[PDB]
Amino acid sequence: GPNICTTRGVSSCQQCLAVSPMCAWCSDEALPLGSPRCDLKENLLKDNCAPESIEFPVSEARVLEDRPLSDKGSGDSSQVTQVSPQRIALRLRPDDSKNFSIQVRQVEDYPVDIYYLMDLSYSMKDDLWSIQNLGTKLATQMRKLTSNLRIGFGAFVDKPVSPYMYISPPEALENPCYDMKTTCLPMFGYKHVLTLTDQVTRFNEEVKKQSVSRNRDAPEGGFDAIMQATVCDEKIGWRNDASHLLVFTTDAKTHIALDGRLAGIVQPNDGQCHVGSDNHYSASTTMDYPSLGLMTEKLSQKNINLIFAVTENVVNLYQNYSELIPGTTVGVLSMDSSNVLQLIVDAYGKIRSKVELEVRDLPEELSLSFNATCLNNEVIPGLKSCMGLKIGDTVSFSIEAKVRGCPQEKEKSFTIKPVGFKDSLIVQVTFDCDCACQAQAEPNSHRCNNGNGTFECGVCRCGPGW
Amino acid sequence: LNLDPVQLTFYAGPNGSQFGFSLDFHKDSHGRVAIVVGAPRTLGPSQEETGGVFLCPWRAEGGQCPSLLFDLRDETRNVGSQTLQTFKARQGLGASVVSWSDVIVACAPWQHWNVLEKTEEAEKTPVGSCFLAQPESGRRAEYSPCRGNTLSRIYVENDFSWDKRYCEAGFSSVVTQAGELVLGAPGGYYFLGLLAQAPVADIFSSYRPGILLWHVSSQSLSFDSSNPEYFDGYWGYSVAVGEFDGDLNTTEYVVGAPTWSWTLGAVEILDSYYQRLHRLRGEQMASYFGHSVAVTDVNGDGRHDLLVGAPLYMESRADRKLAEVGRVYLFLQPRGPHALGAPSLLLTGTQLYGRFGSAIAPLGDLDRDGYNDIAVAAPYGGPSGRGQVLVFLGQSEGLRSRPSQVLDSPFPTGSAFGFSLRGAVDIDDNGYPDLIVGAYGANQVAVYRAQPVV
Amino acid sequence: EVQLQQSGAELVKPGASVKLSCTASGFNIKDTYVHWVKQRPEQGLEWIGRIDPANGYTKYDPKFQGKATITADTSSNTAYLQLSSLTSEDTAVYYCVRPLYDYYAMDYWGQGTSVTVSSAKTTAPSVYPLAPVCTGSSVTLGCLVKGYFPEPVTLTWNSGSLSSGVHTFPAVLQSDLYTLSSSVTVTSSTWPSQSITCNVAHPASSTKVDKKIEPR
Amino acid sequence: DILMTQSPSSMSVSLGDTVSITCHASQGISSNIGWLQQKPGKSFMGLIYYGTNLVDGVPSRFSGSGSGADYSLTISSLDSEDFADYYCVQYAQLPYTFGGGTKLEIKRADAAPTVSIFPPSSEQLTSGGASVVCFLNNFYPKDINVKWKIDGSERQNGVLNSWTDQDSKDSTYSMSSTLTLTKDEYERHNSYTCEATHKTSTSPIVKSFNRNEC
Ligand SMILES: *[C@@H]1O[C@H](CO)[C@@H](O[C@@H]2O[C@H](CO)[C@@H](O[C@@H]3O[C@H](CO[C@H]4O[C@H](CO)[C@@H](O)[C@H](O)[C@@H]4O)[C@@H](O)[C@H](O[C@H]4O[C@H](CO)[C@@H](O)[C@H](O)[C@@H]4O)[C@@H]3O)[C@H](O)[C@H]2NC(C)=O)[C@H](O)[C@H]1NC(C)=O
Ligand SMILES: CN1CCN(C(=N)c2ccc(C3=NO[C@H](CN4CCN(CC(=O)O)CC4)C3)cc2)CC1
Ligand SMILES: *[C@@H]1O[C@H](CO)[C@@H](O[C@@H]2O[C@H](CO)[C@@H](O)[C@H](O)[C@H]2NC(C)=O)[C@H](O)[C@H]1NC(C)=O
Ligand SMILES: *[C@@H]1O[C@H](CO)[C@@H](O)[C@H](O)[C@H]1NC(C)=O
Ligand SMILES: [Ca+2]
Ligand SMILES: [Ca+2]
Ligand SMILES: [Ca+2]
Ligand SMILES: [Ca+2]
Ligand SMILES: [Mn+2]
Ligand SMILES: [Mn+2]
Ligand SMILES: [Mn+2]
Repeated sequence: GPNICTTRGVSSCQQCLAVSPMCAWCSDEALPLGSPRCDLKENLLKDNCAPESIEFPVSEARVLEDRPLSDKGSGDSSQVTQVSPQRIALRLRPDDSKNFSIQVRQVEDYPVDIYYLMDLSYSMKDDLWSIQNLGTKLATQMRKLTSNLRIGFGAFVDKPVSPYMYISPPEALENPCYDMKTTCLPMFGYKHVLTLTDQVTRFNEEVKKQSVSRNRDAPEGGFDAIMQATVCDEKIGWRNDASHLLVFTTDAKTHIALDGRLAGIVQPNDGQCHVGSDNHYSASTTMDYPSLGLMTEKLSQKNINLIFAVTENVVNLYQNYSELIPGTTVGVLSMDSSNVLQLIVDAYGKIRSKVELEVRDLPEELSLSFNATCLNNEVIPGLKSCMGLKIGDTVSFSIEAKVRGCPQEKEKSFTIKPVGFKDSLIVQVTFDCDCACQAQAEPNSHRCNNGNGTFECGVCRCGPGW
Repeated sequence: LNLDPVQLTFYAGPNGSQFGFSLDFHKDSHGRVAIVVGAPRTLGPSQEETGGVFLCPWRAEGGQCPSLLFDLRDETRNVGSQTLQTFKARQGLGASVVSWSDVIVACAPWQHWNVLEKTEEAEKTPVGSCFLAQPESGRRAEYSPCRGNTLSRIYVENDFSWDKRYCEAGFSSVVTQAGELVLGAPGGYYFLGLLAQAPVADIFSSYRPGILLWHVSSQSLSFDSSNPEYFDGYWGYSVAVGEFDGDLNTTEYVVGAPTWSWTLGAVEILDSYYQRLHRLRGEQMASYFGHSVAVTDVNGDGRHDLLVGAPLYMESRADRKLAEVGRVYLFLQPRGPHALGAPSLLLTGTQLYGRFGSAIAPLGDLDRDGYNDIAVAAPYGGPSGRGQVLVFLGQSEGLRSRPSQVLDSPFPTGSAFGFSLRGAVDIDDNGYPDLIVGAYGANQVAVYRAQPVV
Repeated sequence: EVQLQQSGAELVKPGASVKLSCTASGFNIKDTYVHWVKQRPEQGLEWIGRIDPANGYTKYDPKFQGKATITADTSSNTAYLQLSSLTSEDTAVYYCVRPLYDYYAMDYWGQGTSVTVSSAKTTAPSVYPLAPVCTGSSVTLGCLVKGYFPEPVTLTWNSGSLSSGVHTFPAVLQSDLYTLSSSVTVTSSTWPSQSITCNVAHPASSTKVDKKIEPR
Repeated sequence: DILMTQSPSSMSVSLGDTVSITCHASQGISSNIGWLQQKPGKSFMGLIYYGTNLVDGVPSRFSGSGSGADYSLTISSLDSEDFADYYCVQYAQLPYTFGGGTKLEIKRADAAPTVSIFPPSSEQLTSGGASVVCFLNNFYPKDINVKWKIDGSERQNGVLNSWTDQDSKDSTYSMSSTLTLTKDEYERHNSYTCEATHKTSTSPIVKSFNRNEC
């Protein structure tokens, strides 16, 4: 019987395929005048259509790269596979929809970078003493989770400029603690101390040579240091294939963007690296503190996991900042940082307990829909993220792409990548809207109104200009 | 709507002087309008940055402006077995300017101060200072309400109570119609923030050069607090005045505290005795809600309305992602004695990092339709990031949600076009109020003339 | 208007203590410094010390360290000067001072509180007539007020009738007691033609004696 | 402490005169000086502060000047109210210190005094005392020296002097000297004299009497 393919009354092979994904076209010459060329593939064969002249594309999805998920992230020159498959080919005819799958694994024994960024205002003097053995203690505990560990150290106070800085008497510049009964370092904004290295005893010995300074106002310029520890890739030394942990320890409020105007500083933060050979942030007195949005952009651009390890008197403050910077973790730091070791381990486990899919370069005409399979084979519709995972767990997602109409460009490609992961799934899309018989059309055909038309796929079409 | 973006007027200052960081219209004793411009990094005598002030006469061609000269020499007075010291190096003279009657008030928020008594000292701190000038007569006066002579040890004993050493007075400024100068000092009381008020007439009559420490008896300062909600709140980052209590004899104060309550931000409305009438809380932390405040009646009911800028507000977008664009809040004053409710209107920026809401200038009635209008600056907005100023027209129900006119920066990148604004003054005497826009990054000021509606 | 209203004159004994007061009128005492100054005819003016009533901190000339104690109560808007172990040298007029504009100046002054230290009891004066000796066109009489305490005394002639042409000299301290004198000059035809009387009133002991001048 | 030497101690001047008071310090005070006025029998009023600045309400005829350690107060065209005491005060250092003072007095023509001696009254003698009184009324200038003589010989133990301020009417001065003796000692002698030495006469004006005799 008649269907939407015939009742629409199409004029060409291209218009026939655009009716519904089920329509097919018969380009055969020996076809009755009353019989339609645009019907189901069954009805065309029923009416003795030559099988070679049947245009009927089928939406499919085949894999091109299907490396197996690695059992260990240890070893290798980072030939580790966290996402499977890695690349597929997708074919879609107008208004149709095909579906495929993706596998994501939190690989065991993955390398880790941990850069210790420490408040070194005067109230952290006790804290410096209790982390003098943190490098070796941390190496012992992280050895249970990874075999490629690197650690580094940086320190901050505040912008060394009035009024954050005491500027009188002249003795106070060399020794801010002069009017007490001790000595402390001159004020410094942010200084890099130790590049990420696997020789953990270098952490202990660099820390043992550190000492605190002193400034005037309770908020401290730690956000200046977070930005520099993020964008100065080569100096801090983050590795390409590793988890990046930025441990931020402080016991005070923090300065934010536009605070710098109280020092005469109005130039917005540029998000660039300004730590030279002397390892000090050279724009501290000339460039304003960074904004939360600019920090989020750079932390995401460099795959940095910021960790707010703060004391209980400002936990609520930094927990609220953490909600404006997604992917950030908060832990409660003791008044002398004696618990920072367990804080880092709990944060590292919490960081790798989530898989969250993300899409890049999706065409406008394509819409996606996901189903998550976390825990034990439990399907969760309309979800593209799992939580509560452990190291070694594996999840999967069922994806369906739905195209609207047919786009102009026939070959595009987009990406499915979990947040923070190195690997990704590339989806090479092809929009099969045309018919093969069009590539052999007869322009100015002598079958179509004395050369006033074109003969393609067994019909006459009005040529260009008509 | 009807600002002319084709034929602008450009005033310019020295290279690197940050000419245009602050501006205002100034009328002389004859009503002839000029433009006072602050350039807080103008070089002084010792080739060191001290700031400077310029008084630009109105010329359609613009150009250079003569200086409004002030004393730039550091002062020292040995009195009362003490040594008083002022330090004007990098003080930022012209970081704020304001005009009232035939008097100009230009302030240096980072002028430093110290008091030496034998081996002790008060500590060299930025109390700030304001310079007052009557250009036609040459009269000069100063006002520095946070200068003290208390030594450093005393502040430590009393747990830093009433510590006005880091005031930075003149950070923001405004003058009531009655002639009372109101200074914002965001670092007063150990960075809680304070306000200093004193009649302009009494500042002149009580000032003599060289005294450095003198009493202004009619002055009135706000109060310290032991509430941590005010700690590091920068109360007085921005200031404005208006009528909000229904009593036309009292003048009310509007104060911006953009880091109030752990960087939540706040704006408070007070009487002339600093008693709090209302408090508007920020919507989002670190958005700098209160960076700029503006007072004008936008809906033609005679009751002043309040506008607050949060230039760092991060708008919610798809896929749980935030985007810093900035936001402006409109509060319509209710009929009679009633609290300002929720915002009537929310204007949110479009360009990432554009800082929509960094400055808000009442324009008066631009299109002459009976409703006052405003201009909102996005100093790094526009599709190029060069800066934009957007005009929103008043209506019976508040303001239009979409702009009637957008002014793209005529300056290169980094000019901070729009960082300072000022309108509601007819400078060419054509019957329409005009707009002046500062671009301190380019050391220039642009004058937009309003023309008949097309 | 700025006015400093001090306490009334004091009359105390040596070794005791006294506390002068300086009340602010038309302003808040807390606004400025408050000084205390001592004035004596021979020694002149001397600066005692100051106080900042906002916080109570004081400074003193080391000469007055021990006797002077300056305090202030912002409630009653008053500043005080306490003097202890009083001596005959503490007999002086005491002023409180505050500046106008300059933080360190001495511009506004109170009316001054008189202080007198003496062991003398309330003694009534001894009035003596002074008639000339046994000639010209002008004659001069006199009246001696001796040995009274405390000050002051009111002296007239003929009960205020004879006023012009009179010289009443300041009192002088003569061994813890005061001695005063007064002269008067008229024409020879007036005296002893017309009776001339010396009217002396000492309100302290409440005595109003009158002596008529009789020739010799 | 900083010494303040104020000169002169007094000056005799007339209305409309332009006069100057000076004040020298023991070290530089850099205009940290004030000027004061004390009208007769009244309190103090501020005239100048910080060397030159007029106190609010003070007439413009007053004017301060000077620098370093030498300062001056100047009154152009004296008014009838300007005749009073004037002091300087430094506040460059603690303790604050004042000047000795300067009294402006009305100038007039010289005038010899009117001496008058008075023996003890009968009432005083019957009580055990004896005071001889010697008035010296209406003279100019103020400088005068009294000398008591018992039987022609000078006496200095027991004298009690007193002066009046410049009279409002004639602008002269007057003096009262009193010699107090016991009744017993008063009768050991016969002659009693008070000599007056004024610039109006090289010869001292003498007035005396003799006891018992009259
Ligand atoms: C980090 O972020 C959190 C979350 O926003 C902040 O906590 C909020 O703080 C504000 C300000 O104090 C609170 O606002 C108040 O809400 C009360 C409602 O209480 C209920 O709310 C939650 C349930 O969601 C419970 O925790 C709570 O026990 C109650 O069930 C009102 O009672 C308050 O009204 C009073 O104060 C306001 C001014 O704020 C007046 O206008 C009112 O008229 C009235 O007098 C007030 O509205 C808010 O409840 C807090 N939320 C939570 C979840 O705790 C932290 O302050 C912030 N910390 C830092 C350091 O930034
Ligand atoms: C009674 N009441 C006391 C508080 N009050 C204030 N106006 C006030 C508010 C806040 C502060 C401070 N914030 O923070 C400073 C503390 N500092 C400790 C040393 N720290 C050195 C370093 O970290 O290097 C820097 C931080 C002090 C001081 C005063 C009203 C009256
Ligand atoms: C996600 O799961 C849902 C089921 O909860 C799927 O929806 C059903 O899919 C079947 C496929 O045979 C259809 O027959 C049903 O009609 C669907 N039910 C609906 C749409 O309500 C969905 O297809 C899954 N999506 C992906 C991408 O796998
Ligand atoms: C598409 O989905 C169906 C059912 O949802 C499933 O059986 C099939 O395996 C999916 N195709 C791919 C390539 O995963
Ligand atoms: Ca009012
Ligand atoms: Ca209104
Ligand atoms: Ca309008
Ligand atoms: Ca105009
Ligand atoms: Mn600190
Ligand atoms: Mn600590
Ligand atoms: Mn700080």
